[PDB]
Amino acid sequence: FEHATTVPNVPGIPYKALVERAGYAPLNLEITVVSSELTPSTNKEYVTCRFHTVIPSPQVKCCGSLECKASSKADYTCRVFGGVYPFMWGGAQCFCDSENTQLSEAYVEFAPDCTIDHAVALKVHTAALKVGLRIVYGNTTAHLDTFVNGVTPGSSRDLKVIAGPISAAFSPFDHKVVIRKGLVYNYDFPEYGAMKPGAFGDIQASSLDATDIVARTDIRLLKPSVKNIHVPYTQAVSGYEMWKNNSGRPLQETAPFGCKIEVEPLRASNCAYGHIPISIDIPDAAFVRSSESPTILEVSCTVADCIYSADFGGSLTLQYKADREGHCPVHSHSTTAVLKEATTHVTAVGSITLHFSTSSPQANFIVSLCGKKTTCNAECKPPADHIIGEPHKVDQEFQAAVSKTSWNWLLALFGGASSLIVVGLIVLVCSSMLINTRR
Amino acid sequence: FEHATTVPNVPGIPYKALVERAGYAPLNLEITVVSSELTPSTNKEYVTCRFHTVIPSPQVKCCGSLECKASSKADYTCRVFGGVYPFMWGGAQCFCDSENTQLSEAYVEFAPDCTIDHAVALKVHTAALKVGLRIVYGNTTAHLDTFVNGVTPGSSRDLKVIAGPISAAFSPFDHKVVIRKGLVYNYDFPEYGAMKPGAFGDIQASSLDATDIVARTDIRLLKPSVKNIHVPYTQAVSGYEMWKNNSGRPLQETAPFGCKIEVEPLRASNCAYGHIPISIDIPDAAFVRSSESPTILEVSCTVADCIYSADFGGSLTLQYKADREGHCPVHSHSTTAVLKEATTHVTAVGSITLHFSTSSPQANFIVSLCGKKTTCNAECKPPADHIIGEPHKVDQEFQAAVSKTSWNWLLALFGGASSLIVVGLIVLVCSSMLINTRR
Repeated sequence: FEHATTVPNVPGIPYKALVERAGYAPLNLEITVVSSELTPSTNKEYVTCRFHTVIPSPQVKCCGSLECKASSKADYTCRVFGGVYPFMWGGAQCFCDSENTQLSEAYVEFAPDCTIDHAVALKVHTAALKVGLRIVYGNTTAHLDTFVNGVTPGSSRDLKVIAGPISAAFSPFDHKVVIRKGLVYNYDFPEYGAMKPGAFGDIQASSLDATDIVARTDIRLLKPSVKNIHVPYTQAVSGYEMWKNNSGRPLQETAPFGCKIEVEPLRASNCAYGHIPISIDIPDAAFVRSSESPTILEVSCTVADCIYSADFGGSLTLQYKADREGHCPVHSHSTTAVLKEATTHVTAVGSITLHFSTSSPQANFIVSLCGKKTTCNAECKPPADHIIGEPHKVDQEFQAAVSKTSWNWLLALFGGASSLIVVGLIVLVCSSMLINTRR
Repeated sequence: FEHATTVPNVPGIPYKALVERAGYAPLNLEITVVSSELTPSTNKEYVTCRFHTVIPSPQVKCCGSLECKASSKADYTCRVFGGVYPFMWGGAQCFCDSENTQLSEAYVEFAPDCTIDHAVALKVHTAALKVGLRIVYGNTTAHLDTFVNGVTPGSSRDLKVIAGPISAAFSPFDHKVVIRKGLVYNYDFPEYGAMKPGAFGDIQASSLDATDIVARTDIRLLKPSVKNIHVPYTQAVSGYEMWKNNSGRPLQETAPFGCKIEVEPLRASNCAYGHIPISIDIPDAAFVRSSESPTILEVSCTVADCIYSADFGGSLTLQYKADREGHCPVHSHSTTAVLKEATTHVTAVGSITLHFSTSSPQANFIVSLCGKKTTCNAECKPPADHIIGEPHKVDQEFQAAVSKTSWNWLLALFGGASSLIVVGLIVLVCSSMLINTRR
């Protein structure tokens, strides 16, 4: 027996259903999304951090002439200066003081502490949703993990479940993401090679230990002026530090739909949105024919005080006549009414107290016990409490929250105009026909 | 001095231009796409190969009953059977002829040869193009590698180039790709976990040696039926072999635009399509004032026999009168004409014979020598050969790819009708005027 439902993607909130086989007793089913993991596919564009600007020791030709040779270091910069005549401790490191060419060399690398403090740039793609699910049918329960795509099945030893696709796809991540010490930022970054001094990614590499480090930090050498040997230079501030100062709040604190952004691997956990269509192939052994479970004769519903709060703020009683002691499942067949309990011991003759939650000001919902139904009609007051730390267990339906008094008044006011226009038309027709007869 | 051009993305075919700063002599710029690789953003989803069906040794509880457990191994399959009464070599392996419960266990792993003979399933997205470009300006030639996106720059010691964005976006790879031994296939494969037995991807894993292998080979065990011990079983045929047999042609032999597909990393080299905009800031040292380069007093053009084709089949002669001996650049500003030479020696007065190629039936193209123009008009016949092993160096237009004789005939036959209609309107107006005046 294959049963298909549309379970709301709301972790921690059970969904109750009643499989109603044609020739067998109905069986209870409860569906609990224990966990969900929306994980995208990531590729490491590069890793950036506070660059260490390393300046190799300057070299001086005595009074000959040096030349700048091209290298492959990150933002390699080299310059030639004329007569310098450097001083160290005696004060003359070079003879022939004129034409005293000096070479100034500088480049950048990764700082020693970058092994931990570093930002990884990623491009995220279409994200697949995986849900951990607990299903309990009748007396037997099972745990499983499935992929929400509509093709990937889940198998638990008798149970075959097909989940998905999601009704409305959503990915909190933009096209491009940055990861720093577990903090996620949806901040666009320059592409590989497209580097900008003073901005994020002002030093890029494929790995911390990778030797193909590429840098463009806008470093320029300056002519030395003091007698003592030293190479001056100027350089733009670390754009990584600038981004860190102006990083903004991480995605953990601004991801919509209230869900935890985790790393290693990048993913979003317990993240409620839309619905999942799930089809379960219940094993035939679970069912039992209606001749075994007692079938009640007649049942009546008396609704107690009801409040359409976010919790089980309603109660009712079911008075039943039956043939034998049993364990009937109890269900609510309305979309704006849920029940705390799914099954109950049932005697031959008696009554049972039940609890329920709703969201409309009116209750007009169908309860059912060992298959057979009964309407319950009631008026519910607004909830006394303003705020609860518990999510709403149902959703108010389109124009189903209109109370009986409001319905009566609105229908009366519209029907007044409707009656007025029809009597106007019949009066007009009567006058026209009267004139035609007496014309 | 920034000069912007639209270089056609065609490897091996030079693009020639003339930069004309107002107060300085013109300079010749040859721009040659030596190499160009388009690499997409890639991420490994899983690998697959022909499963090795590993079937552990059976166990018999010799006078009792066992229970099958559960494990996380790839496609863990286990079954329990009743009395078996197995034989080894002697004639007996259990007493208790009844109640000889047996356990059959089986699963799948990667075959030892899968370390090389395996397929990798990838998901690709928008691809950035990288161009290796040789630029010759004046008397200086330089080589560069850059990303054609309009922001990523390139620099060669005085040259400063910004290329992109590509005019037309194109990637020869569909959203899902497969790689096997360097052969690239544009195949749609099952998603991670969306595993169908008997087809490609029947086994998946994130790495060859990973222990978290997921597998679904549709393995079903049978009750042993012979006296001797064994574990009968049937299994779906390896879908990897089925895809190998029905792999079709690889993407190397189907990629359009003649794009050579290479692996490690996956990319397409020498992929000619569209045009790339390039802005080059030429160093000020190359330019020279007009007073130094010999300005030519005048020029006359005489075009010899020509055929519009890909090769340099057309020829012309320039009679030049000048004042000093120099090295003028020669250019064609027409879109449908290119020159073999870009810099030619010039004397006080003389003749120079040049070669050129075009694509129009008639050459109506303007040549320029040290900035001074000449509208070369000619009449090119269709070529002799049908097929050349050399690409066309000029695009085919519509406003110019029509013979002047056909232009004249078409215009005459279309203007005859216009003349007829205007004389018709004139005679109608004359008749109206005559009947109005004479009424």
